[PDB]
Amino acid sequence: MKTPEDCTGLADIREAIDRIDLDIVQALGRRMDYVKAASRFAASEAAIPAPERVAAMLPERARWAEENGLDAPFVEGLFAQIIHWYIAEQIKYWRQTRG
Amino acid sequence: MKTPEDCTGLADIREAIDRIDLDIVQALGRRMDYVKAASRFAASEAAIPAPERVAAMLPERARWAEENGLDAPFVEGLFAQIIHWYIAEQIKYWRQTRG
Ligand SMILES: O=C(O)c1ccccc1O
Ligand SMILES: O=C(O)c1ccccc1O
Repeated sequence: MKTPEDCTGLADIREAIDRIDLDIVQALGRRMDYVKAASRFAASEAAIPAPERVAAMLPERARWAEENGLDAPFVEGLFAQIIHWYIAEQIKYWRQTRG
Repeated sequence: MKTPEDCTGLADIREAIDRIDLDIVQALGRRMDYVKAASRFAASEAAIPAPERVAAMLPERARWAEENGLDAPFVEGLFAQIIHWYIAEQIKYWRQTRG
């Protein structure tokens, strides 16, 4: 596993990107564990989507993007897609655990 | 950060989720370092998009999604977007520096 500067061709590059992508999938895997646990602190299925939390989360992620060398809008939009899939998945977990 | 099981409320849940989302953002920042470095292994900009690489990457991330208990099409849908963002970022960096 080589740093960007030590990479001598695309195989080296793609070895590190595959690893990074797997970390992202693994992190998303762990995120679902916390999103499912979040369902226990929801009094109803309507209490889950929590729009104020989403709206405040998103500019928070956009800033982190900038602090990491990335244009914000795309990263904000990416997290918008992530958060909504997890919301729907939480409702699905709430429905099967609470009816 | 507590374990999913030890979280008392939404405050503990959100602490963990913020940490994982930041982990993802940082992973994306490092991924950019590698994508930018990859421009020096392309003779022309035409070589950059490399559709053959995209086609192989996709089902591999789908497979990883399943191995981590996530919807394959969803995660596969996220990467299709990520990858095309970085291709477009790569080309810009390429023109900028002329690799
Ligand atoms: O997954 C999230 O971050 C989330 C945010 C707000 C409401 C429900 C959720 O699952
Ligand atoms: O970012 C990627 O994974 C990528 C993949 C194929 C071609 C160019 C790229 O930037």
